[PDB]
Amino acid sequence: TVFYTSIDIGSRYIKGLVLGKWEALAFSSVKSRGLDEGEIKDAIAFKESVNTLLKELEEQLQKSLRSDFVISFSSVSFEREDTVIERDFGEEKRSITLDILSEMQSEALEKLKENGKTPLHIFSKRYLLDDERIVFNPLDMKASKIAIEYTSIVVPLKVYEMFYNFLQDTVKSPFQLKSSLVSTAEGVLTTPEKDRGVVVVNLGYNFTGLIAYKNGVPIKISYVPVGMKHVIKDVSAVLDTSFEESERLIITHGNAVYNDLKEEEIQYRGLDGNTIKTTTAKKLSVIIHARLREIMSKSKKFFREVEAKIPGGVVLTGGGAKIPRINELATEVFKSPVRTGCYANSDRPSIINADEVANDPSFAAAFGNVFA
Amino acid sequence: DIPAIYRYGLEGLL
Ligand SMILES: Nc1ncnc2c1ncn2[C@@H]1O[C@H](COP(=O)(O)OP(=O)(O)OP(=O)(O)O)[C@@H](O)[C@H]1O
Repeated sequence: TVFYTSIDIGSRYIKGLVLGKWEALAFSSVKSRGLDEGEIKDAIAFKESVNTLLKELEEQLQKSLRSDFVISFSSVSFEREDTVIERDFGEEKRSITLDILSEMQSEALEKLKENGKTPLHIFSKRYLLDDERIVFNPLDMKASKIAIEYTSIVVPLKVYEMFYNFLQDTVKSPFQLKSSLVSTAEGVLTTPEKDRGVVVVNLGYNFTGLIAYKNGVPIKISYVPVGMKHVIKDVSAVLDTSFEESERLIITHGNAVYNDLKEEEIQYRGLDGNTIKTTTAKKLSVIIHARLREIMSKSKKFFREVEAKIPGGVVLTGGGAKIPRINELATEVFKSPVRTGCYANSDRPSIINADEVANDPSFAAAFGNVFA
Repeated sequence: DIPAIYRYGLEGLL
């Protein structure tokens, strides 16, 4: 029996998941505090938020957290970096062993720790034997020379150290850090999607994350500096209300498509928290639609830069992917197939007791942290 | 920042 605690640190919500080997033993989402635009700006609040999630997970389990932690976070600074490692055995041929591959990968990882960056994910991209033979798997093959191309997802050391130091002071356990955007993709994509080509659009809070896979590995990673925070801001601005009332309206009555909406008055509070004001579901959706249209139009540039290096279409993830009919809007903007990403619609076996979270695009990274 | 609704000229629906 083996247990995993997976935490996904977002700017608006911190998601937690305990899995046992498959079943879900515990899961929760708590308000994220102290993170402002991917930077920890209040370590005291941040630690409180994390502790609140840990306490809720323990409360559900009725047992102290004894597992390996895998913890993911979002940053605009993740980027793709490649390197090649070679072995030259001389005038004799040698078997390519696990020890040799382990050694070469360890060496790649050490090589990617440079220019102020550090790798969080590494993938073997190409294998070349004896300077001419391309193979899919080098193991047990004999060769005089081997060259392996690796592609990785790296992050600035300063960003890494920020999260690592605070977490090791709060999570009382060994842990590994990952990219939430990479884990999201790993949590939702099918193998054929990752092979033939597919783009994940993660509709997160501060920004919209963008990652493309082809041939089983990430080929491009970027972002648009517009996210659900700006959708909430627009509503607060237009309806003249608080951030939290705006968020309530969007979650409760929002739609990505407004043209066919029935007349429907909806009430909300002013900044004073008492004055009752009224708008319509249609007007609310127009405000949302416009900002969502902006997000997708801007993401199209990425889509086109990838469209040079898309069978699998677009997979939307993150909190924004839950806005009713957003897939319709996306299909119209991207001019390609679009689907909602969640663990359940990946190509993997159902998980006991995961009904509520396996179908939630918000928990994609939490699952992906584990099933990588 | 100007809300997208204005920048997309959909404010007539408000
Ligand atoms: N059921 C829902 N319907 C519509 N919108 C939602 C829903 N749930 C969340 N959202 C929106 O998504 C946002 C949070 O989504 P998400 O979980 O991706 O944020 P996060 O993971 O904290 O962000 P990030 O990954 O960028 O750090 C909220 O601000 C809210 O506006």
